[PDB]
Amino acid sequence: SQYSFSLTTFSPSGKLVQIEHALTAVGSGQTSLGIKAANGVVIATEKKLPSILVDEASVQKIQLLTPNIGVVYSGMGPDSRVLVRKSRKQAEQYYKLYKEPIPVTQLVRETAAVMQEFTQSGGVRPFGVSLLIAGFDENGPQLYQVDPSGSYFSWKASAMGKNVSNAKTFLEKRYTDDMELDDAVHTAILTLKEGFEGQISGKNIEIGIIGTDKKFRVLTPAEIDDYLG
Amino acid sequence: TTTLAFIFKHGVMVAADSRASMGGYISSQSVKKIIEINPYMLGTMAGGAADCQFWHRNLGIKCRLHELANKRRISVTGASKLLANILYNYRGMGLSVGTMIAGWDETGPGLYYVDSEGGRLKGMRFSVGSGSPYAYGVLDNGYKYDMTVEEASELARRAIYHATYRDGASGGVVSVYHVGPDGWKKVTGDDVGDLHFQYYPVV
Amino acid sequence: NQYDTDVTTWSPAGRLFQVEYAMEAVKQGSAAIGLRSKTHVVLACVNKAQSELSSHQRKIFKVDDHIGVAIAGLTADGRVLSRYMRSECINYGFTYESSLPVGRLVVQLADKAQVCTQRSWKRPYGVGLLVGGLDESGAHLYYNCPSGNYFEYQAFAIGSRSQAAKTYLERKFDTFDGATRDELIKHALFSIKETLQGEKLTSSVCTISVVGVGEPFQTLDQQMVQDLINS
Amino acid sequence: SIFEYNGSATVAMVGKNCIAIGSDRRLGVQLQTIATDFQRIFQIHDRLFIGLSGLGSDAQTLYQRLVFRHKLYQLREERDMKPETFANLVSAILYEKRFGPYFCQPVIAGLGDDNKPFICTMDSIGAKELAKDFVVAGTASESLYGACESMYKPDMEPEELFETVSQALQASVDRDCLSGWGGHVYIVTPTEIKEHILKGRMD
Amino acid sequence: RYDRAITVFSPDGHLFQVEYALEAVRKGNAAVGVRGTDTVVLGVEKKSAAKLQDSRSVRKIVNLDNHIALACAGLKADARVLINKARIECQSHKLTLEDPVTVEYITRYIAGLQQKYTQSGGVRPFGLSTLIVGFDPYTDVPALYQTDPSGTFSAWKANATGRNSNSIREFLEKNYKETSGQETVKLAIRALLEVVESGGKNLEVAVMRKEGLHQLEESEIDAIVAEIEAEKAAAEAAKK
Amino acid sequence: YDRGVNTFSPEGRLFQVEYAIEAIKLGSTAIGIKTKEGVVLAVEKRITSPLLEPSSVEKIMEIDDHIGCAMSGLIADARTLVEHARVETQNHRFSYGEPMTVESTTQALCDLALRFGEGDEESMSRPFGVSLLIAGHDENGPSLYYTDPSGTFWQCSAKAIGSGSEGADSSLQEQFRKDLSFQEAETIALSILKQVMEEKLTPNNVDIAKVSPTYHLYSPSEVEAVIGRL
Amino acid sequence: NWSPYDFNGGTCVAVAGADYCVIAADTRMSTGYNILTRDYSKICKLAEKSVLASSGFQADVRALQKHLDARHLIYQHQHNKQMSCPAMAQLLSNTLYYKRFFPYYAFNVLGGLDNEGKGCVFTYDAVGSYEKVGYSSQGSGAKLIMPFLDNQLKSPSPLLIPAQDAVTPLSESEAIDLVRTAFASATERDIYTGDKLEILVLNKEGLRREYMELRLD
Amino acid sequence: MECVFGLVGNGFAIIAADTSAVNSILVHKTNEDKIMKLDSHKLMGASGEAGDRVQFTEFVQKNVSLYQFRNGIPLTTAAAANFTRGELATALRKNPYSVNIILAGFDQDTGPSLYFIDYIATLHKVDKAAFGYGSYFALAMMDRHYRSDMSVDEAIKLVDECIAEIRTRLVVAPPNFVIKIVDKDGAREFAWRQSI
Amino acid sequence: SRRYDSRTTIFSPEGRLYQVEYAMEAIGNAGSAIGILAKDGVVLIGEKKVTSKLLQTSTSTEKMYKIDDHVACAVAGIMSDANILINTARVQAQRYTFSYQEPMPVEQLVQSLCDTKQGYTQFGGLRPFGVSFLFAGWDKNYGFQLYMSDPSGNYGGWKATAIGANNQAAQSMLKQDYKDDVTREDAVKLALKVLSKTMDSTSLTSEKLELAEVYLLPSGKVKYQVHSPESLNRLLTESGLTQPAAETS
Repeated sequence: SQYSFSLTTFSPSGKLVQIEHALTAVGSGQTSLGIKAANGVVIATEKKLPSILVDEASVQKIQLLTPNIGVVYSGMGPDSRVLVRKSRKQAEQYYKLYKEPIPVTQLVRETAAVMQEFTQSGGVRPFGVSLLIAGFDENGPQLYQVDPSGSYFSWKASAMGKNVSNAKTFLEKRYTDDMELDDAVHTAILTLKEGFEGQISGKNIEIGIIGTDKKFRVLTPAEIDDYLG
Repeated sequence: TTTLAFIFKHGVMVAADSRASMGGYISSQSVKKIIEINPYMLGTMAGGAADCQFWHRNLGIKCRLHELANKRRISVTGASKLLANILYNYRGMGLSVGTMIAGWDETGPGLYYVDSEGGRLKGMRFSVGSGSPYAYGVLDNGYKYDMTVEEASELARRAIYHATYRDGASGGVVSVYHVGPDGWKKVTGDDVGDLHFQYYPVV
Repeated sequence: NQYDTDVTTWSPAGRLFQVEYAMEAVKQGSAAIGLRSKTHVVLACVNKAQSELSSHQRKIFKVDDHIGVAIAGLTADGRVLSRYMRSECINYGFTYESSLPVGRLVVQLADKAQVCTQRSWKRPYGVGLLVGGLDESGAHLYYNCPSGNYFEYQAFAIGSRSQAAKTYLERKFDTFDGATRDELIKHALFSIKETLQGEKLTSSVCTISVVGVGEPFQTLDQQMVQDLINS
Repeated sequence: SIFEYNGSATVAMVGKNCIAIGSDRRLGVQLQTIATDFQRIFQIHDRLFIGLSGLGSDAQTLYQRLVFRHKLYQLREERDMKPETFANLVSAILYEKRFGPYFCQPVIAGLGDDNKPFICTMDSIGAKELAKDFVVAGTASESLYGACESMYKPDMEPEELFETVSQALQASVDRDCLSGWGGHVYIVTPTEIKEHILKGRMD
Repeated sequence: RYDRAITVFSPDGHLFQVEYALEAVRKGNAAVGVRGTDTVVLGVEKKSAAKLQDSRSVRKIVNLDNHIALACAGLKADARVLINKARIECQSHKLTLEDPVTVEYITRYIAGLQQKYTQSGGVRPFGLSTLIVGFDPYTDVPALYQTDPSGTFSAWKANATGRNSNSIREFLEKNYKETSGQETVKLAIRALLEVVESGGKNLEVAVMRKEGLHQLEESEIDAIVAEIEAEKAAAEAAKK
Repeated sequence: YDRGVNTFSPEGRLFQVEYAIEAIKLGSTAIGIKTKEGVVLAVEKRITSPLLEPSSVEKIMEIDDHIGCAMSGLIADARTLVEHARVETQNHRFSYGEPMTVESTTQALCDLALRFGEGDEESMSRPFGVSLLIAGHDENGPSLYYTDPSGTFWQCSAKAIGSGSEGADSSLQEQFRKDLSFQEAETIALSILKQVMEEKLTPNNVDIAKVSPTYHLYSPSEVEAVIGRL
Repeated sequence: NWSPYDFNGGTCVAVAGADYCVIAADTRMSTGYNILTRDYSKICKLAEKSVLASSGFQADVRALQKHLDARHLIYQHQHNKQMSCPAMAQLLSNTLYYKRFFPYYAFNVLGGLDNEGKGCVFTYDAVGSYEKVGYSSQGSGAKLIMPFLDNQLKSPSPLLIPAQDAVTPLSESEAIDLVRTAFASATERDIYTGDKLEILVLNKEGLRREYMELRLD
Repeated sequence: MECVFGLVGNGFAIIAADTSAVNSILVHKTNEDKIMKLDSHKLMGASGEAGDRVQFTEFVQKNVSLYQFRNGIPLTTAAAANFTRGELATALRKNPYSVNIILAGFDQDTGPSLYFIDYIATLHKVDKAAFGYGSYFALAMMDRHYRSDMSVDEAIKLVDECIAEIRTRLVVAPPNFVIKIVDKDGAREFAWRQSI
Repeated sequence: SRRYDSRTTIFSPEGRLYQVEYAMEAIGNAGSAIGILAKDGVVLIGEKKVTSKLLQTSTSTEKMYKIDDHVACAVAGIMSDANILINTARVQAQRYTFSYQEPMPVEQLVQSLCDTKQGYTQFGGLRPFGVSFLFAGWDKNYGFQLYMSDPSGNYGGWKATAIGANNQAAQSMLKQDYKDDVTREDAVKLALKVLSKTMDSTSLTSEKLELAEVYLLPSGKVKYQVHSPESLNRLLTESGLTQPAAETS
């Protein structure tokens, strides 16, 4: 079991090609986006299923890692589960050692290092996923993005997946500071509606929001419909 | 067992009895307790006989490999230090080894005392074994740096004889080596049962 | 042909080419003969020195009192396999205080050889052993190709120019089963002569080792085989 | 035993919005007084101090190891570690050696959050003793418990707290033969840190 | 672990990776060593002085031991690893044997280390060719050696490595004589000047006395360079 | 192509072993001749430049008190083999207190030759591009062996390895007489080495060694004497 | 709870001649105070000209005998010749010492003919130390045998520098009778010695085997 | 069994130690020098099992020398002491060395210093130190006469007095002591106190 | 499996390793950063490559990291690998301060990191770290120091050097303008000038920049500090005013 030969080498131009293929692979994933209100954060994604026979309630794309933090993925579904599991494990290690919730930034950094591992280690491909980690903690609301290259950033608002550019420009023109959490929720729902072929419904999209100092909660269809109504 | 060694003007002498005893039994009176490592270097046996034999065989092999590699016979300092390190690696296992590494270097005669504890000393007089204190008693009394080899060999024989006479565990044949400017040689070996009546005539 | 660089790659015809290259390695060895009766095995080998001044390379070997080996192929691998077989015979003697049967040693040897033809980083052995020893059934002769297979013959030959000896034996193998020591020795000598390209046979070209139900393994001396050839 | 190989006395006690941590000042093989200026209290950051009673060597090792972890936390998180979190960290790194324990009895004291005191001492394997009136550790354990139980008050200004911890430590160390030779008391307030060295019995 | 035969035989019996290591050596800074009767000089092409480099904290001619010094040519990144292991061995020999390492011993150790790399699986050969120097203890007779990426080593009266190694080597072959004192430094400086004609601001030179190494000062190198620059013109004018 | 190190060629020959055998063709010519008195060895040093110190270029190395060794091919890879042989011979002395026979040392060196490979089963990744002569004396009398990167060896009465192999071996067969007195044996080896060597035979350009009872590398003064006799 | 050793008694003797070597050992085997068997041979023929006779813990004696036999077979295969006696003695010393920290409970006495054909007897500890001596005996009865052998076969020490010559060497018929007498006297007075006496007489003609009846009780 | 002790003057740090190497009752040697030189400006007196003393002292000297050549700047005394303490403390729980160490040194920007390092690996920068049975007498006498500004004459007088008392009052009184001084010039041997 | 191996650690016929050269190219494509070794301090300034307006910018830094109380670094290249390298470097510094109980001299920290990089450069068949560092710090040994690290695992001390995009233009202007005795303010001004003159856009924006300086507080305490956006605004205005204050003639 040698399996010790980086399959992601440096192309003659200095570019790490396989990571670029991973970025395209997320580029063909369903859209997702996130905004940070001045007093909270919001993340949402489109959850359109190939058939009615698929029970939409049996899986959620927005998942919370710690009661402060939740994540959304774009690209390959199976990889996001790997990353969510590992991030939960690291959060619980931090809590074991220090009896405090892990700060959003630290969780993001550790997940990013996990991402990076697969871009240097031999015998594996980088994760075909990018993550939007929304959290609210002692030093304010935060929205972080993570990409298969393992680099992470802090965004005021962002999107990724199918229909990145249109959602991105929409947010850029429509975003503003001092935006309330509910304004952010409406804005996110509108941005999804922009490119969402078909008609939105509580069973088509997924929303998660963190209030002030409160817990990350994933809106149920019964109330997302109230928001969009 | 009682072995000694001392440097003087014309080289370093080495002397040693030949008794090997377990409990109260004399398993033999003919053990060679001066171990030829090198035409220029002699070790000495004291403490466990198996341990000393084995680790001096290892020392000889290490010295031979060093000579082949570097095309130069290992200096007494290096041999002593190798043995000290090797025995130190076995620090707690309970080895018993005390061995003077007497020899001649390019830089002059050398004599070192090594222990199973990894302790190494360099000196111009030593003696090891049960009859160590008697050997010192006679040796310090007679020793002089200027004495000729013909009487250094007599001092080394008298000291070991006295140790054998007074010590139950020592006796047999006093075997005296001389490690001269070039290399060593067995200058004399005598039977203690005859030495005693040589020194104390029957009259 | 691209199904050829690694052992673990089957060819679409159902063939394994690296293994066949190993099995070809044997054909460059010298003629290792072997012929069996119900009590005796005789391993004869043709010795070819690499020059007038330089001497030949030994090819017959003792594995224990009741087993011998005649290797063909590269010697660097014959040495490892002979050492392994000696080690196994010694271990069996140590545990059970009895001689290891030929057949079981041979099958362990074939397992050892096959193991190398299945892993990416390893390569076949490239030495074809012609084991001849003793069992409770009597004498036995085997042949182990680098492919990991093994066979049992009343007689056989391998190595370069081994077809002539093989074709003599195929004429006379019907007689070996009931043949005495001397007649097997004579058949080994003649089967070697069939290998020599018009040279008169002499003790200086081949060595004959015989094992028997009552005799331990032995390599016949230079002079006795010469005297026998003078008949 | 091994805890009183060196001998120490450390106390912590809670004032209004100030915290005070005290300690002895002497190193000893057992009863030899090698140095009357030993440090058992270490500042890790403003508003957080750790006292490490018990074996001196274990104390130094834990202090240096804790500095490593704390600095790396400051670089990674950019916030000085909060007291309770530091106590949890120390408990974890003490319990990791559950079967090889450090022979230290740490005392942890420091202001934080909305200027709120924190004190706790731990078993040698990290069992924390989060207390609110006072904490005591070292060889003078019982004497410190008595002195502090008889001398404490609920809410105490910085000057009253200083005088009380000082008197408790000194009266409690005078009744101990493995401790004394001065004292080293800190009064930590959300605006000021006063580090006092006390005049003690040098006997 | 990663096992791959990086170094392997070419169909004509050559070790291509070792030869490419040698080429990597060719691209390194020139170095020169000139064993004299009483001193052993070393020199290198660039003293890190391109008008902005802050070269206070690193010298090219490096001590493996107060007994011994080393000049390296080729990749600078590998030089650090090789020098660290050589220093470690210099100390571990004193521990195992009281005697300090003789120059040939440490040279041989470095050479065997390089060979191990050219043959060990899954590792790249060192792209280095070191010059080693020292005074064997109790001998006070200087010693000069070198190793090459192949792992083979040998002593020399004088030698050079790096770019233009050949030209310096011819200069030494025609200009070497049994020097002493300043004369050895003069020869080393001339030998380097052959290729680095921009003398002074580029050379870095050290001299090994029986009592250790010490590296010449800018003023001293400049003095020698001026001396040669005057005397060579004088000799050329006299001859022509 | 990326053929494996252990790949068999279609005619049954390991490729890397063949490529290694090619590497001895580039090495210095080294020649030895057995005789009743003892064994002689010789090898061109190939001193490229006058600066190089001739004495520091050693191509005949002692393996033990009675086993010389003439190295050719990659002299870097030969050192390792001789060091292995030294430790093996000493181990045998340690484990029996008697010298290891010459044929067994040869077989000890050769047993290391084919260990190469990949996959963490062996650290070596490539064959030893070295073919050695082993000249020794033991209970069987004088003996001379030689090896090649194929991990094989065989006793010989006179052999010459390295670049001049073919010419030296032809001249040896034409002249190795089996009655040679050691005096004649060494002049024959030196005369052969003379013609093969491009440079003139000088005391420094050649390295001669006599095994006889005990190994002895001829000093420059001793070499001049036999160069004159030639 | 349990003791990994047992003392099975018996005693071995070896007498080195000028051109031969006589090795003897009784066939009794016992534990505690009850006899296990009366035909347990101490002697093992390790090589064509070596013979190991050992006393002590029987399982360890057999383990050592089989280990040395295997190691000799390996040596034969490698070096294509039969191990000389002194080489076997050195090998036995090293093997005993390798288990320094869990020793064989065997007390060994090698005998045999050296390369030139002179009988040589090596006598061992349980930890490996050994000597080349003209005779020896080890086991339970050894201390009863030594005084008589010493009195009957004494020669100037080999370590004397003005070498003091050598005692008239003893022929074989005399070494045999001496070993007979030694075991007679050892059985009379030792509870662990008795039954038969296997006197392997190595020569230049190859080793024989002789038996004598010791007392049973 | 060994005795060692130190003393910090105004610009020097003396270290003295007995020079008797023994086995059980025999003074195989009385010239055994135990105060090592780590650097041109360091002394390291050690007391403990002779094999462990030598092996640990040599290991520490190896590491000091390795640091010196690799960086070009020698370890400062405090860093050398802390490194010693770290190595000793790590070995403490795995394969303990039984050596007690007193480390002296001089650094141009800090002046003389003397460190106390116990075999338990407790490190302290002491004004005066002592190990072994002679420790009681050495410490009491130093306390009685010690000052913080002693001229090397006064420090050596004090060390001579301590040696005389240690000989007079101990039963294992060793006869020979060596005195080594560290100052701006460097670690050095001051004098040998032959008694016999 | 062999055919899928790129053989990262291997010599090309030219005698140079390809993957490390590709790594230097990757650095060349990354945002620019430069260092100025002043008399009274050391200044690092860096260009935030990604400059979308939705970026938060409230995070203190994206390219410069603190490695210890006395050493900081400015990163160019793949920040994903740079995170790992800075984590290792902080770990190595703390490992020295634990073993020896004192700050780890800068040169040693640089060398340890470079020895980490060379390992990937030489054995194991993994791609090298595509990063390059500028190190700023202070020692008792040598005072203020500035070092530059290649992804080859090679490093050197520089009075003033630059890495990343448009490296060589800034290098040249530093050659032309840097002088000894450059003080705190002069170093800051020179860095801003050379960068903006190397920038595609003049009148730079504080949101697209980072400035950090490791100076020595009056009480001998190495104080690293990264300028807040308003301090960047003040310096940017002063520099955009002083540039015409010199170019007027």
